Amino acid sequence: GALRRRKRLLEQEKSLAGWALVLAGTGIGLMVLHAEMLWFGGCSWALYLFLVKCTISISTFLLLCLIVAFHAKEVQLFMTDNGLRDWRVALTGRQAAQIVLELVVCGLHPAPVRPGFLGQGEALLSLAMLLRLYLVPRAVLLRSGVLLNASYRSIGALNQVRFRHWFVAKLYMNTHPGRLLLGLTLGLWLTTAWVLSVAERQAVNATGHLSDTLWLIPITFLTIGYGDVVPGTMWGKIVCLCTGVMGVCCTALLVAVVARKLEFNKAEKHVHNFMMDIQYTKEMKESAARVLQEAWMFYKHTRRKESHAARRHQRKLLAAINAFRQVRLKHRKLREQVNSMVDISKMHMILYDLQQNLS
Amino acid sequence: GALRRRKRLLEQEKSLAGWALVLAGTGIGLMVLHAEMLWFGGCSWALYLFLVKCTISISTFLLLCLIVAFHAKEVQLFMTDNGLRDWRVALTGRQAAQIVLELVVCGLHPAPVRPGFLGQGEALLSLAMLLRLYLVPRAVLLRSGVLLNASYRSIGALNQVRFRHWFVAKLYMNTHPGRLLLGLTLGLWLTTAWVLSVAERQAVNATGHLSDTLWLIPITFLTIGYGDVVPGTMWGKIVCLCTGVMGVCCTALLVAVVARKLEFNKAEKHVHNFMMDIQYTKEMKESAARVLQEAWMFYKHTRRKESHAARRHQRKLLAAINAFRQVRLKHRKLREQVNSMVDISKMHMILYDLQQNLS
Amino acid sequence: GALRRRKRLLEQEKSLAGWALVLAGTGIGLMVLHAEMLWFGGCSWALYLFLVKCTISISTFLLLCLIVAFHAKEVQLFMTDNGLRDWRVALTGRQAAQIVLELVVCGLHPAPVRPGFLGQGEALLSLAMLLRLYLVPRAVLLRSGVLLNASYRSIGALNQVRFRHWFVAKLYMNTHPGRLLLGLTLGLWLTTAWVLSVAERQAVNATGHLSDTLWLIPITFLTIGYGDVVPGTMWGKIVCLCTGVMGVCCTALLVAVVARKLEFNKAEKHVHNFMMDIQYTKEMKESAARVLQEAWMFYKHTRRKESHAARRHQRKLLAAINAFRQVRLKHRKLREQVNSMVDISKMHMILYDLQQNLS
Amino acid sequence: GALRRRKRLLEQEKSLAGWALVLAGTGIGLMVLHAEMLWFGGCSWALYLFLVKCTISISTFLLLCLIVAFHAKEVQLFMTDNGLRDWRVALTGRQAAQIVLELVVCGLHPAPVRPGFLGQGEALLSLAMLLRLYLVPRAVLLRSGVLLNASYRSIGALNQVRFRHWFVAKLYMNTHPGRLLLGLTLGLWLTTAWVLSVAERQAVNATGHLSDTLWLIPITFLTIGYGDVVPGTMWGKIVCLCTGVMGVCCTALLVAVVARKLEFNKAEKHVHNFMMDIQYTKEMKESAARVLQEAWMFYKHTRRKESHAARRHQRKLLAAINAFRQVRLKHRKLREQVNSMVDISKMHMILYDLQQNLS
Amino acid sequence: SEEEIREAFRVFDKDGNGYISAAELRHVMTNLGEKLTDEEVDEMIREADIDGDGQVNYEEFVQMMT
Amino acid sequence: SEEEIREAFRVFDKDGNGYISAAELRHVMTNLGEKLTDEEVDEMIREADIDGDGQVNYEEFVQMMT
Amino acid sequence: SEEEIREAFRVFDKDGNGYISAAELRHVMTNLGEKLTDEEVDEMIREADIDGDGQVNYEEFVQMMT
Amino acid sequence: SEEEIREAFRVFDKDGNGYISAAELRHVMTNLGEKLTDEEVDEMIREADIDGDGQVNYEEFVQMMT
Ligand SMILES: CCCCCCCCCCCCO[C@@H]1O[C@H](CO)[C@@H](O[C@H]2O[C@H](CO)[C@@H](O)[C@H](O)[C@H]2O)[C@H](O)[C@H]1O
Ligand SMILES: CCCCCCCCCCCCO[C@@H]1O[C@H](CO)[C@@H](O[C@H]2O[C@H](CO)[C@@H](O)[C@H](O)[C@H]2O)[C@H](O)[C@H]1O
Ligand SMILES: CCCCCCCCCCCCO[C@@H]1O[C@H](CO)[C@@H](O[C@H]2O[C@H](CO)[C@@H](O)[C@H](O)[C@H]2O)[C@H](O)[C@H]1O
Ligand SMILES: CCCCCCCCCCCCO[C@@H]1O[C@H](CO)[C@@H](O[C@H]2O[C@H](CO)[C@@H](O)[C@H](O)[C@H]2O)[C@H](O)[C@H]1O
Ligand SMILES: [K+]
Ligand SMILES: [K+]
Ligand SMILES: [K+]
Ligand SMILES: [K+]
Ligand SMILES: [K+]
Repeated sequence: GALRRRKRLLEQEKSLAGWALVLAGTGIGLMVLHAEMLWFGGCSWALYLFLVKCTISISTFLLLCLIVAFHAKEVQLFMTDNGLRDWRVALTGRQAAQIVLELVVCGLHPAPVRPGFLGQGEALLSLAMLLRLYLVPRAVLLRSGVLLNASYRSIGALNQVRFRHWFVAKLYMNTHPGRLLLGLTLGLWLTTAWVLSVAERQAVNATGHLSDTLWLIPITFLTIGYGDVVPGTMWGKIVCLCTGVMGVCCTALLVAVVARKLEFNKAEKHVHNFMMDIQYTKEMKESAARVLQEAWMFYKHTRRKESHAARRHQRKLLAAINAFRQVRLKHRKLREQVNSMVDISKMHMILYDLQQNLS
Repeated sequence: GALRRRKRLLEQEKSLAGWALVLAGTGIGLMVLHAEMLWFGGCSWALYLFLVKCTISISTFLLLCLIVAFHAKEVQLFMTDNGLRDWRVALTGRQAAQIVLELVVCGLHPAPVRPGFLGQGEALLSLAMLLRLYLVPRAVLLRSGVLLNASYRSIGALNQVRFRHWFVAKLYMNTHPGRLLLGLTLGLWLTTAWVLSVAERQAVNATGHLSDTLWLIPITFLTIGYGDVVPGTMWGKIVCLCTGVMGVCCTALLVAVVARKLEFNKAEKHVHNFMMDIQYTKEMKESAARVLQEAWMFYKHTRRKESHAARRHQRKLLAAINAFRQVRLKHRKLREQVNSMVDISKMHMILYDLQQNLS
Repeated sequence: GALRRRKRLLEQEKSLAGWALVLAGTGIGLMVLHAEMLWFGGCSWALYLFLVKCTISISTFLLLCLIVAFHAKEVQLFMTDNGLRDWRVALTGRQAAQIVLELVVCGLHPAPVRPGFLGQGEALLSLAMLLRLYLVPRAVLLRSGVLLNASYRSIGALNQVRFRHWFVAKLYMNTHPGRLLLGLTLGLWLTTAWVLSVAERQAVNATGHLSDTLWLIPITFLTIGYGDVVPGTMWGKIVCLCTGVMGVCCTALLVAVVARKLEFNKAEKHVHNFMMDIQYTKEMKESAARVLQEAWMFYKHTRRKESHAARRHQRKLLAAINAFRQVRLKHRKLREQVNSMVDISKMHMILYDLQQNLS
Repeated sequence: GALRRRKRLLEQEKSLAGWALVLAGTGIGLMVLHAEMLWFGGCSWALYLFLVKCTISISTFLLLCLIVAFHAKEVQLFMTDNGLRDWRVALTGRQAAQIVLELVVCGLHPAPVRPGFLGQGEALLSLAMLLRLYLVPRAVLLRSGVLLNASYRSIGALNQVRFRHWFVAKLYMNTHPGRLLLGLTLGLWLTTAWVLSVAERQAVNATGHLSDTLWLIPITFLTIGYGDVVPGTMWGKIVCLCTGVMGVCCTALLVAVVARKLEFNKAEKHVHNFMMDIQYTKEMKESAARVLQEAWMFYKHTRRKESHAARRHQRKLLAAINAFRQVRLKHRKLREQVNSMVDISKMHMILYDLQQNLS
Repeated sequence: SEEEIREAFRVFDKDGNGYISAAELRHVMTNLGEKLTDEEVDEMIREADIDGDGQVNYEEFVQMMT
Repeated sequence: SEEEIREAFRVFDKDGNGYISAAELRHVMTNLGEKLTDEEVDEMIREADIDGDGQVNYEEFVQMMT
Repeated sequence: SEEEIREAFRVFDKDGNGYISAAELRHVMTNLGEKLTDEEVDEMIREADIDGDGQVNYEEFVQMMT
Repeated sequence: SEEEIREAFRVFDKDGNGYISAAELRHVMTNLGEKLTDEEVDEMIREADIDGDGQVNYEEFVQMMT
């Protein structure tokens, strides 16, 4: 069968999804290093600002080679899946425009074409490196086991899940909420703080670097907004709006996660229901005794004909029988819920019993 | 039948709901153009400030003609529906007051009756153009298919839905959350920013136009509130309170949308339940082997009479059987939920089987 | 029977709950009038500041008469309910301390014992009038029909609802969310703004009256916090913290209300399910035709032996059969949910059918 | 049996969990007293700053004795539970590293080794006392009855609850929300305010003590952020970020608590369903009468041949029959839900009836 | 609308026989509804009183009303 | 309140026979409840001891208490 | 893909007999789908018209198309 | 812990007969678990090989291990 070859191509796509992510991250890191070296170093280090700037070009040429090699594996996977024999049939028209839109976005490095400011030109090309962050959901989806098993693709084709990026989002968020939601916001704070420090530099008095924006970004993200530092430039305000929008969205995500993580499941409901069952019977006995004591002591102080020291015990008798009726009617509706939990499966078994009992 | 005529009137109402919305939007746009032209142009452009001001009057006369023509179609629809023959019966008394309240609100343009400030009079009439935004839910409701089908009105009369504006709100919000909730807040930011720029102009030093209020409105909406710019006038503070109230309401809407969009449906629950089922059996076998290895190696180092190098394997044996009991009791309650999902329909089929089995 | 007398006492308690609320509100209003008259009027109006100050004493003496008359009706109701004949038995010990704690709190007016500041003494007694706002949940509970019907008290004693103030809270919040949640926050803004204006007066430059605190209170309530005005005194900061805490609680209430008001009920789910059912069959036919056209046109351009103009139609054939399988598998799981909705009651009727069929 | 000894060890662990918490809290209190005494007292009180500093050392030596005595009870409990006879088998390897990590963290007091500032050294050791707050979840878990009953450990081993700290979190939060969530935030405000006052002292002008930070911490916690006081030091900003993160988490917790506390249970749903059932029948009769009056009066004014004074009653007749159909279709779907509530248990009883009826 | 008129009568058909008493037929308009005129109610009794036996079969009364 | 007294006795009716032992009748007030006096418990045994056979039919005891 | 072609024909099999009329077979491509050419539809009728009786058994037509 | 040992063997009892093959008994420790030594596995076969017929009844093997 060809199902051994189809699975074989999905380890050649997993590696080409991982190593492309490595060669994109090592371009972003060298971009950050160049942008900070040109600020802290000036025009004296004009050799290293050529060396790193061409190392970025070598890395992005290797990245542009590790995407054509990926889409070739996808078109071979398409030919293997639907049973074709010519690649010219297997390629689409909109897909071949996605190839060009992917190669252009993965090729916007600041090249070595030619005091510490980047300039109006290359500061946008340097921040266009961050648009490589679409390579991470592809790699996460391929490293997960849902796409990488035809036994999983069978149940997916029975369900029309169709290998969404949103299903693994729901998966990793229902399985590991706190690791994902803790790493994501710290990554957003560091990335957005650095981009804001690029947008606001202020060589006079050093009033725009990470010592200010690492304080301005979480205060915007959590929607505190003291206002001791505010963004000054038109490009800083766009970044400080896109930080607040993500802060509202992450708070709205955290509310739903914490709302799911408070309810009981089946098994914790059972032990809660047992801890209450051993506890209401104690008060069912205690308040019964509290009825029965005053029930005799009021008749005793009545037969002793002391009408002043009997009204107090009649008052406590009324309070005790009120408390006893409260705890009894509270006790029976718990056991009603105990009977309510085992309704469906017991009827499903009793139906199979009474079916065989008819013969 | 008259059900061909009843459906025929609901395309004459859809067009009169759309073209009234177009002639209201083209009045609001010319109002904005006049308010900005009188600010950036002064008293020198007194011809164009008469031309646009009377173009608004022509447009709002066409709007006052496209509402009487709408309510005539509604009263003909009422006569066709309930089987009447005189329009004087078909018209109500409260409806004929709604006609007047609709024609007054759609007629508050700044007319051409008669340095860049509007004045105390016409600045309120210019902002009363925005009260035409009740024409959009009517047009949205008529363009939707729920009112425009008597086969839908039959199921609505079986359900008493009664053609609410709130049902299409729930409909468009359950179908397209992000498009609606993304377009709505941007529309609110632009509209409210312009209204605040009208309320705060400050001809000296230009400290009130859209370069300030386009920053002040989202910072209020997201409840950040830096405070570098604050509203200065009594009319600016009402607008900045009504922005914060809508910001709290849209955050409360976003929380519910993101809370619905995280749970699994039936089909994603099945593939999650299968991905866990192929994964717990691997550990059910692995931890079993981890029991069985130490189970022999402890007896080996016991029979070899080396009591120092046997206690470590006894420790690992206890840890391994603890892990094995954990993974086995974790494995069986998953398959209990697998049996729990197919309870109701299988009993509904087994009931129909055992009914025929009784004969 | 005595159930005609028991219901008769619960209109004498409804009136004594309403008129006590009127005579508490007319004391709070005269307190506000006195506090503002002593500020805007000074020492010249020493006659009216005696007249209003003793009118408050007359009103609070009438209030202290309309509470003893209420608790007498409660102790007569207790004697009628549990069948007693002496009031000395019917009165409790903790209840008779609640009487004293109620009469002290309802008696803290600024009396006429003896420049525009109130002084350290009577400014706390004037704000202790607001502690009369426990008279409103009692009046709301008695005006509601749940306590005022023994036919309702029967089902309440079957359920142990025990006439809670929280049940009518859930009732009025599930029935009328927006009226309650709109009136409550405006009442909180006006009341808390006035109390903050009392706490911060600043006779020099008039920097503490309602023109500042009516802006400071909603900005704190919505958690914006510009910071152009901040509370200056130690008593202003307690009020501005208790405003922010209520703002967080009302936002947390609004989130739950808006989360309930978005889901469908049964009947809107049915018409949504029908609007989708008439809509997926249109695409089930449309995409079938889109398969069938290309299915013949590819064979036509194959038999015509034009292999260049046939691969495009083979590509569209693959896309069309992919779309057709998507819309068919999307179409069948809708009708699975249509079959899923009518499961339980149809089985409950089929069980009663097959029970009689056994004879 | 040994189940009497196993329960006996769990009162020797409850006491050693409580008294260790007391001797940790009395170390934290003396640390706070020393830090404030060295600030308000200076170098003149060099005797008491030696006396309290060595009292802390005596207290933390008693704490380091009350943890070894706890883990000895845990290893004796392990030997009693799994049936061992040598402690060298019962101790683990990772557990014996947890012992060292627990004894180091519980031993970081400022010792008496050797103007009002603490210094760079001992200010971190003094704040490392707060890391003793892991002793409180252990004590809370042991004082709760879920671990302290082998009859509870049986149902826990049937459910694999495994004595989590998170189950008692869900337990105390579902039982007592407001007491826990009210005490916790006040404890966080006082603790975090004091730590921020340590981080920001400013001996000149006294601008960092609790009169500033007790205002700065709740304003950060509720995410207001006026900005009249901001943190000034690098260590103050970490504390003001960790306050805002906890504020977002507690708001996200409060939203879920208030969302659970608004829905009806079974018994409140029944009395709501009865209060509506006695109320819709009143309008079912009232609107029927409103139909029947106009139904005769229109025929009367028609037979009287006054066609002008008959059209008004025909209009009201149409409005009244519209209202009657609305209230009837509203009335029947309530009673449909009344029939919907008693579906499952009645079928479970009717199945047991029809099973015996087959014989 | 005759079906709606008959269904409105059927609310006060506590006997299920197609006839309603003149006591209840006076009390329905008299004690409830929008309003009640004494002369109009007596004229309604005079108009419906083709029988006058204390009970009215409303099925013919609907046809006489329409 | 005699029905409430009988239902409070019925908690300790672990036999379902209408009789309770004097051991349990002393232990209910002695070990639980609000409090227990030794002389009052012995006087309660002296008052209920019209039989004194170690078992009391509480149905007549309710009537003697009320 | 022949199973998908047959399942696409089975949408318009409102008779359940394996045959479809030439009226519906012209109306499916004519009124719906991507587009319709008159000469291509007439040539489709000329190609499928090995019978020409107003009804086509599509099961052999699938094999002739593939 | 002998019940836990038997339940761990019962995972690899795909026959339900109380016997497991020496191939699977070598493959369970060899391919999975913590680790595998070749000489220890061969000595395990030498120790369990009181029969040596390619199949081992593990019920006596549990008793020999404990
Ligand atoms: C989702 C949307 C996100 C939007 C992200 C866009 C981020 C854009 C970052 C701002 C980039 C340009 O930002 C700008 O950088 C230039 C250099 O490039 C710097 O500008 C500075 O250096 C230039 C050198 O040419 C001088 O001419 C100029 O006078 C001086 O202000 C500023 O620091 C900043 O004004
Ligand atoms: C949901 C509620 C929403 C509330 C919306 C109401 C918005 C109202 C916008 C403010 C309108 C009037 O706002 C006011 O405009 C006038 C001109 O009209 C301007 O006022 C300015 O021009 C006028 C011309 O007459 C001068 O006399 C005046 O001295 C000067 O301040 C100001 O800019 C603003 O104070
Ligand atoms: C849930 C908790 C809510 C807490 C609510 C408590 C509200 C308390 C309001 C503050 C009341 C006292 O507030 C205080 O009032 C006094 C007069 O009384 C005023 O004080 C002013 O007048 C007094 C007159 O005696 C002068 O002596 C003083 O120098 C001057 O400041 C101030 O305006 C304010 O400092
Ligand atoms: C979850 C993470 C929580 C992070 C918690 C960490 C809290 C740390 C608190 C800050 C501790 C040190 O904070 C620092 O204290 C020192 C003394 O120690 C003080 O510093 C002051 O006294 C020192 C004495 O040595 C002088 O030398 C110095 O010039 C002066 O500023 C300051 O007040 C503060 O800068
Ligand atoms: K906020
Ligand atoms: K601020
Ligand atoms: K804020
Ligand atoms: K703020
Ligand atoms: K500020």
